[PDB]
Amino acid sequence: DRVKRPMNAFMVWSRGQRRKMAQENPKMHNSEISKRLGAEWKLLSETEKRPFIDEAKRLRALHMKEHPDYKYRPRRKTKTLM
Amino acid sequence: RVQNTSLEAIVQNASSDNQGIQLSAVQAARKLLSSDRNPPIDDLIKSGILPILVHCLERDDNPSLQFEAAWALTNIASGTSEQTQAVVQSNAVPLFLRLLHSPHQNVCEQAVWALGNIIGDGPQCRDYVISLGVVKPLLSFISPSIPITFLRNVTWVMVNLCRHKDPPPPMETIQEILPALCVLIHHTDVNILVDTVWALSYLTDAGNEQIQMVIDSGIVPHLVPLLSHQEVKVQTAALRAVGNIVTGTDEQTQVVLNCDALSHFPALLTHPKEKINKEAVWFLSNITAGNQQQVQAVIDANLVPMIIHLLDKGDFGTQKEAAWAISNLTISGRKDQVAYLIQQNVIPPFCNLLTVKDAQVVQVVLDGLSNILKMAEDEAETIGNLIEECGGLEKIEQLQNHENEDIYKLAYEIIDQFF
Repeated sequence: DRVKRPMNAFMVWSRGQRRKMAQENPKMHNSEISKRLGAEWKLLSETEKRPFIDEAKRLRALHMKEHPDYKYRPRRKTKTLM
Repeated sequence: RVQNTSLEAIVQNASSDNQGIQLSAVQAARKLLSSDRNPPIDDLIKSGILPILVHCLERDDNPSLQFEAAWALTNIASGTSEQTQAVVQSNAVPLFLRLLHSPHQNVCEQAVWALGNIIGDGPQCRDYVISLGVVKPLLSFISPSIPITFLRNVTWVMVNLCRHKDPPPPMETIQEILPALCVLIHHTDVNILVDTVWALSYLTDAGNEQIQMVIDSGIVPHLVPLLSHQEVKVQTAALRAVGNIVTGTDEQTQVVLNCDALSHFPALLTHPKEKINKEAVWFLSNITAGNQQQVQAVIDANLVPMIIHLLDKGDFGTQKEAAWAISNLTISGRKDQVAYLIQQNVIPPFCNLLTVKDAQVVQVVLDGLSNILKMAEDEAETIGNLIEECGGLEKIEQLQNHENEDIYKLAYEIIDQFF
């Protein structure tokens, strides 16, 4: 279970849960913490996932705006001018 | 220009049975829509000209009337989503697709352009135009005998076919486009090359399944060399594209590394452009966040001194990415790999970022130092001295009163266990 940036909704959610789970169960290995976090993510409702979905979208939007040649990107729509 | 001519007369003349009167009216509508970058799209939509322009597309007997009407509709579709949708609801797309087989070049090109603006509106329009069969005739235009200006437009339409992620374009469509991007990635024209790579960067940003489609096309060995391309606009586009791939699985990240991607990074890390340095470190941070073999690959590439070198006396943006790259290595690296990091004088510049105002950076750096101490159990005292020598222990103690819960809680915990 890798954490690459920009993070998706699950990764940002796991980031907070990872630290808590480590403290509450110091005798649990990092592999088992990732396995349980991945499974417990499946139980969350859409309302509980929405803050982390919006954060992932926010991180994604910034990652695209911080493109070195963002100004010279191809645009979605163009006009045929005279 | 709008305030000084009857739009109603244009609309009514465009419905006239006289071809000369009709052409002049559609031409006037085109000029109204293409004389500046702020045309009166709403006024011409409200005037009822859309059904007339759409009907003109069917007049194979008047290629000039088809061209002018496609031109007018192209710029109407170039506006907001509401104005693009108005063109779609006029059922113009099936006629544009028919015009892709027109024997008149300007009619084809203008139909291509109009379809590009519609596809670029969003995933719904994109999939609508895809489902009607745009990809096959569009890619058939890609040949050695196509005018360069047309091919630039074709590649731009292909970019829009790859753009949106919710949902991404269909698998079958991605699999059709990638062989064409393989051809276009060898083109000498900078505009086509940049657009081809941007299309790849959108595909590689669409998810690990789409990243795998890109890999399975065989094009990654042709994208990686572009990291050292002479045109900087090609380099940055390629750097983001491959950067998106290494956000995938370890297997997908390894494909990039097997293409000797790291060989291009000495030049990228010393590039004059600071943003290119920041981007190149963000890439490497996603590598050091991988497995131990991939951390070793960054080591064998002689990049660790350059990452540490950029961590120190670097612009703030690049230093943040360098801190991520270092801390990620402490999470994934073996004892010897973090030992090598220590041997290269990583502690002074790493600890110098404990005073930054960004709360996330301090959190990332403290986690790294914590992992460093925990990894060298026998020599934890030696590292604690190294942290103290450079003033790091002083900065950790100042962070014991930091505002963030995770920061001051960890600062106390680090000091309890090793100080």
